[PDB]
Amino acid sequence: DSLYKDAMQYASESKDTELAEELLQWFLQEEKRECFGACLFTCYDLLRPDVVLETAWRHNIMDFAMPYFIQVM
Amino acid sequence: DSLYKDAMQYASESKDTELAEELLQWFLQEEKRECFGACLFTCYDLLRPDVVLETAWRHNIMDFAMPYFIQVM
Amino acid sequence: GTEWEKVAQLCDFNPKSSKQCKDVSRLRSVLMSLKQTPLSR
Repeated sequence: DSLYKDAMQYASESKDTELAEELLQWFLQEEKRECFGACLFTCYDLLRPDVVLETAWRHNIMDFAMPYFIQVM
Repeated sequence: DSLYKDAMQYASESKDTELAEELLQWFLQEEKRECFGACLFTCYDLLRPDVVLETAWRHNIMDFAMPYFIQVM
Repeated sequence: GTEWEKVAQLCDFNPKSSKQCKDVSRLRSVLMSLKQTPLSR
């Protein structure tokens, strides 16, 4: 039920790995790219941009998500 | 004759520089960009990504070659 | 999608290539090949 940017807060405060990546992949299996960049920026300290770029660009979606990679740069 | 990913093996095992770059440029002068990423991954330790990506994208036909740069990152 | 299958059939960077020198760049290439493997459909 808490799909309006609430479970992202739990994943961020969890401070664990391999948790936010599942939410990112679910945001791509179903058309929910409107919150992909938000989930990236919130859980930046727990994600790996190298695989995030691949998953977001080549895997199952042609998404840009440029400000995230700008912050990475 | 060995254009089906065989001379690439010789160029990779040669362990020399300025050898696979000629094959990469030949894969761009002629429409053979399908094996460009394979040649990049086989000769990963012998190529320079900074000029490889430029030659593959701006200098010649708009090939993506993104997984190579992703592994570089 | 068939182009990726053709690239795999031509130059599949199988982990069997570990018989060569254990270079860090070759390990990174093997990891990238393992990450690209699920893309075959």
